[PDB]
Amino acid sequence: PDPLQERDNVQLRIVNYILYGNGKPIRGISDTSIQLVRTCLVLNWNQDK
Amino acid sequence: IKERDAVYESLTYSSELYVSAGLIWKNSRDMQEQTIFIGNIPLMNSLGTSIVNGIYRIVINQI
Repeated sequence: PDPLQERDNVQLRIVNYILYGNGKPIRGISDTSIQLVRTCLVLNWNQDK
Repeated sequence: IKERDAVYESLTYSSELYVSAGLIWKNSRDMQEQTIFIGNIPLMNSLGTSIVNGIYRIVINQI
């Protein structure tokens, strides 16, 4: 983070979606625990209307 | 098989295509990968013929 930054076209956004679908529970492995909530980051150029 | 044998036993001289694929069963949510043998594609001798079922075959051009 810096005190001076200039406006730029690139638009970094983060999308966090549920792993499995609602209402359907998948089998859980004994060795590896399930990941209830996950997060991801996506890079999309700003788009003119 | 070698080309000569193919003519002797009435076979077709060909080549095998193996390609990789993965299926995620809708229920499973896990990945299995193998290379499937899709099939056989015929091969040409330099002279330009193909041996198919024991017969020398040639493909003509069209205008």
